Amino acid sequence: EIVLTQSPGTLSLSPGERATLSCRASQSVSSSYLAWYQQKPGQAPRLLIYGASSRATGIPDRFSGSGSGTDFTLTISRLEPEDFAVYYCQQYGSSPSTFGQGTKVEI
Amino acid sequence: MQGIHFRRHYVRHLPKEVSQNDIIKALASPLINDGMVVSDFADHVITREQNFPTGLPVEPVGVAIPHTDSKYVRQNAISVGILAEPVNFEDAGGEPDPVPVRVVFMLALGNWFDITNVLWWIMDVIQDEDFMQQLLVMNDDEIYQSIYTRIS
Amino acid sequence: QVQLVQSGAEVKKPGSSVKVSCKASGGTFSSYAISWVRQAPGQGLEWMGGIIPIFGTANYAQKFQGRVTITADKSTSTAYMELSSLRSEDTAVYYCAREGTTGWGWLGKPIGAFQHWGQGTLVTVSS
Repeated sequence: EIVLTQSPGTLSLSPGERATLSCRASQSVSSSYLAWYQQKPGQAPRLLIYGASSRATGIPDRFSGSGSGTDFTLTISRLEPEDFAVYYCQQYGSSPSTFGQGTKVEI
Repeated sequence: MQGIHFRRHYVRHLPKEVSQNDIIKALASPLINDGMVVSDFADHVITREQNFPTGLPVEPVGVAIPHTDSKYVRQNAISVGILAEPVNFEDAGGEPDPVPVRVVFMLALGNWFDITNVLWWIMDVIQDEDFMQQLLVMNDDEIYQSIYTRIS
Repeated sequence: QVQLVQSGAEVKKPGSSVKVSCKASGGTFSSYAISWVRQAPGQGLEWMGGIIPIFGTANYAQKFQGRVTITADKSTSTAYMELSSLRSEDTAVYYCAREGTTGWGWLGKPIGAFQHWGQGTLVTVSS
């Protein structure tokens, strides 16, 4: 199975700053099969990115995804206090779909 | 439908004497030869069709989308088959009325998560009433060129 | 706009089996992939399997293959996940998740990534 290792593990930022999250894959995943999620405590995951670059419906332009092959990166441009939560990366290019361990964005 | 392998040798007119098992085994041959699927791919498509049918009673032309588990596929592909006259397929919706199929879209999908994309593409293709009616008269190359444009 | 309403929480004894249901609404049911994702109390996400209801068979992750049964009822737009031989490890919140569509509302092709999620079904295993 394909393992997704995210980095950093935890990230404390003040509002208005740029957060850069990484998602390293054990193998090459084609850019069309990687997604990013946001999850606040006591809630279901929220889809941010789906085509490695492409944005889900209603998601602001503050969130941006990028990458290819093994390395992928989620970038939050301007951090609002609503953005501080856990962020996961997902591969669905082959069965079974695997998730990252999660990067907690803190204040 | 991104990176779906499709060639001129994946289009066939099957003769008037064929049954559905003959159609499946016919449409799998070009895929098996190129190494797109396992050798016993036809068997698993026949086995699944019995339990979980792929007949779509669409007007004017009935359509079949026979496939199997994605573990039996190596490299993604699709194989089109045109029938001389109607062959009966069981309805995929679960109705007792049969589907007189004339166009068969055999799917060999390696990723399970892009199955719905290929299905959506087929639904859009079989919605075009003009194009579907032309598939019944066009030859092997004319069908290839028409379908190849639709994929890109 | 799609709603996925799951069944209530379950208090199970070890060795038993649980059947969690996901009721779909607001969009087409049979033409889209419905996945089941798990999350242990303070842990990350874990894909168990999924089903495309127009087609028959479910897709399973090898770890769960053998005691997880995913089905879809076309006649009630309800997907199910049945996990057998419940261990203490299986104590987690179980989500049903449906892929999105590349476009506004009900329009466009499917995207694969899970845009819609259920409220979550908490299953606890303890004697």
